[PDB]
Amino acid sequence: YAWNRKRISNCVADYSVIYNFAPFFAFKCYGVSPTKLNDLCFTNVYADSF
Amino acid sequence: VIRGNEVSQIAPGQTGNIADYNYKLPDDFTGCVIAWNSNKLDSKPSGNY
Repeated sequence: YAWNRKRISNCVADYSVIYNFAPFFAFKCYGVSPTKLNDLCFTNVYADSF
Repeated sequence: VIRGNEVSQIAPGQTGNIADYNYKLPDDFTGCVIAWNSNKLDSKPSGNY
């Protein structure tokens, strides 16, 4: 009900380490490929944790 | 033998570590992927490396 939203901005993101160490049983992406995340630039990045 | 969460990556077009540097499937692949747990046989208590 009170899920935490964190803004991610002004950083270079290496998603490869997310893959290297990962207890993440479910890794489901909707609008983008997981391996192309390292090849793209983004804004409006938000992490919602609950 | 792979990890439990890497079973999604043995598929055509998949993103991963073992998909890129260990086992690659073609885009036009036909067939079936079978995955089953092997804790009873492929694990040891001190760590099976």
